[PDB]
Amino acid sequence: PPYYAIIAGFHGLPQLSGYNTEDFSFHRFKWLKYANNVQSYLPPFPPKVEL
Amino acid sequence: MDKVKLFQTIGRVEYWERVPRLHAYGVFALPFPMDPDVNWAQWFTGPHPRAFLVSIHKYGPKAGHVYPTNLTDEDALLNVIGMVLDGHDYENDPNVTVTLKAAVPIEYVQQDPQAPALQPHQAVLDAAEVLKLKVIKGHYFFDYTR
Amino acid sequence: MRVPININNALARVRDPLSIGGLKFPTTKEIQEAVAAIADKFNQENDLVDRF
Amino acid sequence: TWSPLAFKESRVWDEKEILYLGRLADEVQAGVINEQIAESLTWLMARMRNR
Repeated sequence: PPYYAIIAGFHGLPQLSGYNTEDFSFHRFKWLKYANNVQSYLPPFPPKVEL
Repeated sequence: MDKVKLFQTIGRVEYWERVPRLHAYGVFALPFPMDPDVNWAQWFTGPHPRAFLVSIHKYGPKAGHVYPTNLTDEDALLNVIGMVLDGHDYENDPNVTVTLKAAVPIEYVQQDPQAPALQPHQAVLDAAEVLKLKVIKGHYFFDYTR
Repeated sequence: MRVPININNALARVRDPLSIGGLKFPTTKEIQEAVAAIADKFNQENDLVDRF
Repeated sequence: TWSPLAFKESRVWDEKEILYLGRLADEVQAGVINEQIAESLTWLMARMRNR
C-alpha cells in the first residue's frame, strides 16, 4: 500500500552570551509591573470570526 | 423585517485531515467483507476523523464478515482483527480495508459512534489487555497478524 | 489548510431550482454575488525575540 | 557546560488520500493532493519557527 511521508526538525537551544565574571550573576534584561489597571486606557478589540 | 430580509447563514461545511499513523512503525491491511446487519451508516457520520476496532466472525453463516467490535461480548472481544483508519462508504462498497498493524493515537480511537471525537475513549483503555492494544504513549500499538 | 472548494462555482450551486411556494409561480429577480475569505490579523507572530 | 536539544515530527499520506481527493464544488481529475503536501510542508516549517 503506497504512502508518502515528510519528516522535519532541528537541533538547538538558546545560549545566553554574557555573564558577569566577578560574581557569576546575569543582568541584561529584567521585567517590571508598572500599571495596575491600564486596559481602561485602551480601545476595544474586535472578536474572532468563528465561521 | 417585512420587505427586506438581511443576511442569514445557509450552509456550513467543515473539513478535516486524516487519522495520522506512525511512519516508523509500518502499515499492513487486508480487505474484508462488511457485516450487513450492523448499521454501518452510523459509523461514518461525522466530518471529524476517527478509527474503530473491528472483530471478525470466526465461524457461523457469516464467517469472514467483519463488524465493529462490541465491548460487552467476549466472543466479540477475542477475535478482534484490526481497525479502520480512514473512513468508508457502505452505500457503495461492502468491502472495507481493515488495517492489521499500525500505530494510531489514543485521541483517534473511538469505539462508539456517539462517543465524542478528539477525546480518548475510556472503555478501550479499560479493555486494552483483552483487545491486545499496548499503550506506551498517546499512540496505540497493535499487530494482530503475529 | 483550506476546504478545497472551487470558489466561483459554490455560490452558483448553493441555490435550488425548486423555488415554488412563494407566489405559486417563479418570480423574477437579479442576483449579484461576492466572496471574501476572513482570518484575524490580531494573532500576530513575535518579531522581537529574534532581534535578541 | 551547554547542551542542545532535538526536535522531530512526521506526516503520513495514505493511499486513498493520495489516489483520490477531489474538489468539493467541482469535478476535476485527481491532482489536488500536491497542494495539500505543499501546505503541510510550509506548516512544518512554520512549526519549527514557532519552536
